[PDB]
Amino acid sequence: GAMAPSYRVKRMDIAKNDEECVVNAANPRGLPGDGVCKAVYKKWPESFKNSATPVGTAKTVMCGTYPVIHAVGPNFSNYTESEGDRELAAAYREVAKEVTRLGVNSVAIPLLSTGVYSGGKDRLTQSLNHLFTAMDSTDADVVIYCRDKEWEKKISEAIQMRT
Ligand SMILES: [Cl-]
Ligand SMILES: [Cl-]
Ligand SMILES: [Cl-]
Repeated sequence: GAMAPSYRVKRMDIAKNDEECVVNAANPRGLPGDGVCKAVYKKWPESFKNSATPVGTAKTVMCGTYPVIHAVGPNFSNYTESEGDRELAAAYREVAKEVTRLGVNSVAIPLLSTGVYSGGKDRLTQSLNHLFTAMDSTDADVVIYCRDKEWEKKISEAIQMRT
């Protein structure tokens, strides 16, 4: 476990993370994809061997000894708001199980379903709150990765408001 488990946010490419494992914002088919998924494919391509897994699940594949947790959020283009919200919660719960099983002291994590799976809506708060519900019972240091300057400020504010 971490000595004083924390949340932090950084605005940079998650493929350059300083944590003991990474969460990929994967597609269900284990394809290279776009955005976070394509950065993860370039950095850890070996982790895409048999990485396909259903929506609402996470599947870990090692790249050497470095764990890549492939977490499949719902595409809100296809899911109803109700069923998508349930699957997005479930994906983060499966991430927390994997992080616990691996015994890591730190994890790098993107906001699932906030990019091309957002169905054209701002889901910062929805996705971050499901991240917190799952990860609050874990003792890993959690480092959230984002790319937008305004999102960095809002995630930082949300972390600080609980402390
Ligand atoms: Cl960067
Ligand atoms: Cl996405
Ligand atoms: Cl972002």
